[PDB]
Amino acid sequence: MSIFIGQLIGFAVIAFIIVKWVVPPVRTLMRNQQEAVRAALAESAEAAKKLADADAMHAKA
Amino acid sequence: LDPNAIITAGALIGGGLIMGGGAIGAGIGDGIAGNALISGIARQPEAQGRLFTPFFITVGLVEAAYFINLAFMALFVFATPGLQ
Amino acid sequence: LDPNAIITAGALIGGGLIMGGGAIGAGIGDGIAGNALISGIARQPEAQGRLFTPFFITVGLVEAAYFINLAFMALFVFATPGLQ
Amino acid sequence: LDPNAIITAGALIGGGLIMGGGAIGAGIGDGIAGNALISGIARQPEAQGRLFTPFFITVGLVEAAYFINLAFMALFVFATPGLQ
Amino acid sequence: LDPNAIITAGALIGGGLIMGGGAIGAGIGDGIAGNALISGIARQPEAQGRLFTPFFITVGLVEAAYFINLAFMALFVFATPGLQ
Amino acid sequence: LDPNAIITAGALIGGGLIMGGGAIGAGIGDGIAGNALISGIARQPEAQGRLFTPFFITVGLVEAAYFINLAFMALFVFATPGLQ
Amino acid sequence: LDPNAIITAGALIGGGLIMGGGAIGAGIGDGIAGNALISGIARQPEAQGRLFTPFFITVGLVEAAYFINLAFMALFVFATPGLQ
Amino acid sequence: LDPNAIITAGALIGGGLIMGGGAIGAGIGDGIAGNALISGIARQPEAQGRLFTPFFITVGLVEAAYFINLAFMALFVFATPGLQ
Amino acid sequence: LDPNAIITAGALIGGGLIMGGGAIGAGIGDGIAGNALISGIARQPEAQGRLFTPFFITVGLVEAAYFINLAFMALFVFATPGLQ
Amino acid sequence: LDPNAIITAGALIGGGLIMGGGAIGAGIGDGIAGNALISGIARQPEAQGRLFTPFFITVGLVEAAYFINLAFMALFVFATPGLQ
Amino acid sequence: SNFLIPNGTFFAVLIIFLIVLGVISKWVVPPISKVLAEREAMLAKTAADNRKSAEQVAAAQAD
Amino acid sequence: AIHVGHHTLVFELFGMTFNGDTILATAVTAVIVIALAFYLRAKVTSTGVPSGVQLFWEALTIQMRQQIEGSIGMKIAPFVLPLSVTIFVFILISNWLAVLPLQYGGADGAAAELYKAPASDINFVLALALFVFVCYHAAGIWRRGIVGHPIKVVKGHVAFLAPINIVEELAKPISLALRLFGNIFAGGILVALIAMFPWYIQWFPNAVWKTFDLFVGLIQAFIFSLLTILYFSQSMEL
Repeated sequence: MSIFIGQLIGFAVIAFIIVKWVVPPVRTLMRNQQEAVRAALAESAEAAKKLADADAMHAKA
Repeated sequence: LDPNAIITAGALIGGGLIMGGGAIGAGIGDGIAGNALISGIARQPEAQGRLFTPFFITVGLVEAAYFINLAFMALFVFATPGLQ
Repeated sequence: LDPNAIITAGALIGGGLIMGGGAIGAGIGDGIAGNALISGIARQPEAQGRLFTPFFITVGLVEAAYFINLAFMALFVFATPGLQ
Repeated sequence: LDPNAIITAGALIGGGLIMGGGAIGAGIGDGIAGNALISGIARQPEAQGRLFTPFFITVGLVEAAYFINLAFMALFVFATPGLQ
Repeated sequence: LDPNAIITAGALIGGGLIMGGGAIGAGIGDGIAGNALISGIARQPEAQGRLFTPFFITVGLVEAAYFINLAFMALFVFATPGLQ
Repeated sequence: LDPNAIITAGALIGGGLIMGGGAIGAGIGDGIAGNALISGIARQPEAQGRLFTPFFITVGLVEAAYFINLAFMALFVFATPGLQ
Repeated sequence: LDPNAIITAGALIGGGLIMGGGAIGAGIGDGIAGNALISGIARQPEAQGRLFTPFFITVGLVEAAYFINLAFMALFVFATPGLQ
Repeated sequence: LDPNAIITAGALIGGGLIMGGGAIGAGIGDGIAGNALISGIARQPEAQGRLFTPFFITVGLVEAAYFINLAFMALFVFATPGLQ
Repeated sequence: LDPNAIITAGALIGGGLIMGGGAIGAGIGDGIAGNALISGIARQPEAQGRLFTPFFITVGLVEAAYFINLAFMALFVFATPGLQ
Repeated sequence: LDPNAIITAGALIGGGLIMGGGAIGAGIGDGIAGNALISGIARQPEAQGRLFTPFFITVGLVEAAYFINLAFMALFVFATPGLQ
Repeated sequence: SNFLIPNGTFFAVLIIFLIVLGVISKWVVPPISKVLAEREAMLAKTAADNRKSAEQVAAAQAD
Repeated sequence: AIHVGHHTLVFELFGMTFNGDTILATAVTAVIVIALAFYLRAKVTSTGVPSGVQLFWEALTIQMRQQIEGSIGMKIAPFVLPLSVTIFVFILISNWLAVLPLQYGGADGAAAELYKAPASDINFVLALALFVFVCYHAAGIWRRGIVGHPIKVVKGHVAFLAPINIVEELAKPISLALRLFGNIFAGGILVALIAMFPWYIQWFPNAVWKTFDLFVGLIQAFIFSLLTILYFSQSMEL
């Protein structure tokens, strides 16, 4: 059981290191990808609106 | 004397040789691969990612023999073939 | 003393030698080949497609030497010639 | 004669081989990686920070092996497998 | 104690030395020749046809240093000189 | 025969192997790192002050792989594990 | 404990060491000379004809050192000095 | 059989291994450092006066490591630990 | 048993060690010097003759050491010191 | 079984190891230094005489270490410490 | 005890592995490939529609 | 005291022995991977913000597809993509599950893990290696022909070196398995050895080693997947 306690503290320090140094940057990367895809969707919608307005102007002339 | 003692001593010497040779191979090969990778990153700072894929392949190969030997070393030291 | 004991110890140490040499050779050779590959891909990432052929010819020769060594070590350890 | 003495002597020799091989591999791999890093920093001191990313990887994949040897050395001299 | 035991142990150790040396030489020489071939092909894609003629010669040399040894290794193990 | 005799003979051989491997690794790694430093300073006489920053790391983590062995060697010969 | 048996075992071990060292030297030297030849041919194809002149010297100076070993290995093995 | 016989045999073997490792390391390190110094002087001869500073740092360290071995080598063969 | 048997077995092993090390050194040095010569001749075809004088010096050193070793090998094998 | 025989065999093996390590170190170091010298003379024939100076320093260090090993081998084989 | 020797588990493991190779090959890779293709098509459509809008505004003003 | 092999839950069926612990660990890893797969099946959205699971799966799929297209065009061998993806995720998940704080003392002085990495067992790695071997050799057979494929592997790139080529072929499976085995087996020893240390000091070496084992397992999964991809590419080189 003593080795169990030792390895429990070992995993405690492992999780501390992870959630302190590795989790922040990887979460940042995932957030960046999420926002990049969201911006791509927004730009697609905006381009669709611009094309619709161009068609409306073509109708105006 | 006990034959098993001689067998065990021979197996321990053999396993030590296995592990030493594997360590030398891994160390030298991985150091050389790292030399290549770091020099490549030095010449093209923006090529970093494109370089990692080949480097790791090399590491793989470079590690393989070493760790393969490690496995065999276990077979030498724990389950000694031919042990009486 | 049992002759088979001395014979088996000798075979085990011989196999240890065989794989120590194989480890050193394979590790260093693969490391050098991988260094060449990494440098080549650093020169021009386009040449990656045309580089993996000679690289794997070299790795094939090196690993073939290593695994011939492994086959002979296996024969030594598990099928020790000269064992009564 | 006490067979355990033969076992311990063989274990000491095997552990010494393991540690010697590990030290050779670690030293030469670290030296090669450091030479590559020094050449890179001499080339472009502007990229001192970036070059560490591969360096520490290479050392990590070399130093690891070294310490692995140490672990097995501890197995051989303190928990000699096959010891009676 | 049958002298054949000592003879066989010595022969096996000698064969192990022979194989270790041959494997190291073959692996490292092949790695270096492959590094040369990879660099050449990376620099000049058209050179792949031209470089094979010299490269294999180098291989044919290192392999000659290898297989020759292997032949003698067989003599050590299967027809041991000085066997009585 | 005194078992401690074989114990200490094996221990001395193991320590010799350990420090021999350590010496090989330290010498070659220091040589390679110094080669990098020499070339860097030769091509950039004013960079010397900065060029020591990585170099000390390399040597710094190489002598360790040497000076660890020494400790272990000091362990093997003086306080030999399993020295009944 | 036939003295001839111990002498022959020692002779076999010595011959194995001779062959191992010779294979090391031959393989590495041939690989390096071939690397130089390949680089030269890749740089300047017309150089091929002339490059074979120095290269054959280098291999001649390498294989010779290996070939000599063969003879002496035989001296060790087939006609063991001080065979008694 | 006098146990001190085995003690001193092991001590001599260990000392020989110590010296062999130290010599390999020192020779190769000095050779590589000298290669660096000579190439740097060839690139820019005027730089020689400065280059001697880093060079002595490398060789001076390499030899130091070598010298360290000698110390312990003496300890192995002159005042052998575990001698009775 | 015969003291001469032990002494001569040790002498043969030592001679094998010396010859193996000498062959390794000779092969490596000859290959490296020949690679330098090959690169120099490829780059500077009209300098062929000029390059022989330095090369022959390098070999003149390398080979020298090897041959010296050879001599001592005979001193071990045909005039074994301490034989009695 | 004269203890002097065991001592002499151990001393001969130790001397063989010393000379093997010295041979390897000297050969490889001298080959590398000669590579540097040949390359420098190929690049800069003007500095050829000036290139000799660092080359001779490097060769002096390498051969110095080799001859120290020679002296210690002579000490071991001819005046073996601990003879009794 | 000669652990390097294979056992019956070798077969069983294969079975289990194949099961995953089913799911991963049936309900992971196909949807991801379709989604990536859809993303590429969406990006190409966005670029082409921006170009088309510029072209058609130019034509309307010219017309 | 430390042991090797000594698998727990060994059971015999049809005269065939099975290391129950390895089967259980493999089943748990498979359950986790399949749960991830289904969680993506019920969450995959093309026109919405990608989910974290979707992000991970797209990253893996894109990496594997890029490797394949670099080696061999996807128009020839699409199945290799899911094959490599499953191999990578499977090995990675097992290796990283190997880090959970499950080690304990068996009251006999020998440490034991409730979860033992399946790669520690030779059967698991041999199964993956031989399955990949059969897969890409069959793909080559289809690509070139039942008679052409053996001929091509015999010749390889250069026919003059007919024998050595064969050796490499025999090395393809073994190198695939043993490598992984070692990379994990050694780990199973490292922690075990650290178990001999007292508890107040065991945490530090164990923590460092397992932290590095995370990256070691990641590298091993990536290497196995990439080498499988490239073996398929080489086999189908028409």
